[PDB]
Amino acid sequence: FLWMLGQALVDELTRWLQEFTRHHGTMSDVLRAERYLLTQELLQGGEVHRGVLDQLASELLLDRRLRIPELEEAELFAEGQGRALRLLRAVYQCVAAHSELLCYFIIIL
Amino acid sequence: VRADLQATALLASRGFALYNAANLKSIDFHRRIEEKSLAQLKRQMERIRAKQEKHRQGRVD
Repeated sequence: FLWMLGQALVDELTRWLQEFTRHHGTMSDVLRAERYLLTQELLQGGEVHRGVLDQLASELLLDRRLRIPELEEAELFAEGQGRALRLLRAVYQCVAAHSELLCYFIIIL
Repeated sequence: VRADLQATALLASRGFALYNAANLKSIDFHRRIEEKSLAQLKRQMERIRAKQEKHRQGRVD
């Protein structure tokens, strides 16, 4: 039972970490969606205009209504991963959000 | 992967804007809260001074 009990606490930590990186997450998603389209035009061999972005932080997510395909399915895969994989994703997210505090912790250590 | 990396260099400017907007928004929210406090402080001090004047006039009478 202790293994399963520990798994419950792992999920609690993951939840906290996700809240600690929330703002960063939103900013990233706006830019990921923009990048999706940007690369399409680059791969075509054409120019990246403002119209590319017009086809599409928190506010901009709501305003944009061009629901993209690949990115949504990717999110489902992520949600449907094991707790271990998801906990490690949470840790990376935290480090990549607050990178300054890392540089500092290590200089002092 | 070259494509992705090339794109990020172009969309850097947008990134800066997103960040700076977020910073300015939080600045405003905090500034609002501080001004609210200063209004309350000043309101409270007017009620203190009002009572003191009423009692000054009471002593006068």
